[PDB]
Amino acid sequence: QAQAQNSQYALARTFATQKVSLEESVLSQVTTAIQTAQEKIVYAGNGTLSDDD
Amino acid sequence: VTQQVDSARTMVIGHTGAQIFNSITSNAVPEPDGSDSEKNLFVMLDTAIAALKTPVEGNNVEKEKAAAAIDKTNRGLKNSLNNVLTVRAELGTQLSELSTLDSLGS
Amino acid sequence: RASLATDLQGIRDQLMNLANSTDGNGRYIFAGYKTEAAPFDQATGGYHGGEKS
Repeated sequence: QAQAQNSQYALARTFATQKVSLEESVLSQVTTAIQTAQEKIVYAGNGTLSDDD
Repeated sequence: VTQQVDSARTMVIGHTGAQIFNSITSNAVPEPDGSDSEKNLFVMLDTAIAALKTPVEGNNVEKEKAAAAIDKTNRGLKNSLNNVLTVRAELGTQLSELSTLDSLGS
Repeated sequence: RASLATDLQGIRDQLMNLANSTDGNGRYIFAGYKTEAAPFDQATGGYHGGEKS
C-alpha cells in the first residue's frame, strides 16, 4: 500500500509540473508584452506629435 | 484549481485568468484624485487606444483630456506589471517545491 | 516584499509538509508516540502528537 501511495503522488506531481511550467512560459511572454506596452505610453507622452502620428 | 501533490502539501495548480489580468496587488499606486484605480488591463489599454485615435489639433479640452486618460493608463500598466510579477513569483516557488518534493519521494 | 512574502509562504508550507510526515504504513512517525493520529495544525502550528519519545 505504501509504495502504491508514493506512486500516486508521483503521478500528481508529474501533471502539476507540466501545467505550472506552461503557465510560467506564457506569463514571461506576457511580462515582455506589458513592458513594451508601457514603453509606447512613454512615447505617447511627448506632446509634439501630430494626430496622424 | 487546487490539488494535493504529497502527503500534506496541497497546491494551486493554475491561476484563473482574473487573478492575472483583473486585479491589483495590495500596494498599487493610488489615483492622484482619489477616485479609484482602474484594475483591468484591457479596459485601460482600450481607453488609451480610443484616446489616441482622437483628433486634438488646437482643440483644448480634448488635448488635455486625452493626456489625462494616457496618464491613468500609465499608472494602470505599472500596477498590472507588478501583479503579474507576483503571480510569476508564486509559480516559481511552486516549481522549486515540486522539484524538491519528488527527490524526497524517490 | 510581498513577492518575498509569497516566497516565504511557499517555504513555510513546505516546512509544515515535512513536519507532518507519515511512517512506513500510512501512520505518522512525526506524531511522536501517537503514530495513530494526525500530529499538526496546518493553520498556525498547533502540535497534536504524543507526550513522549
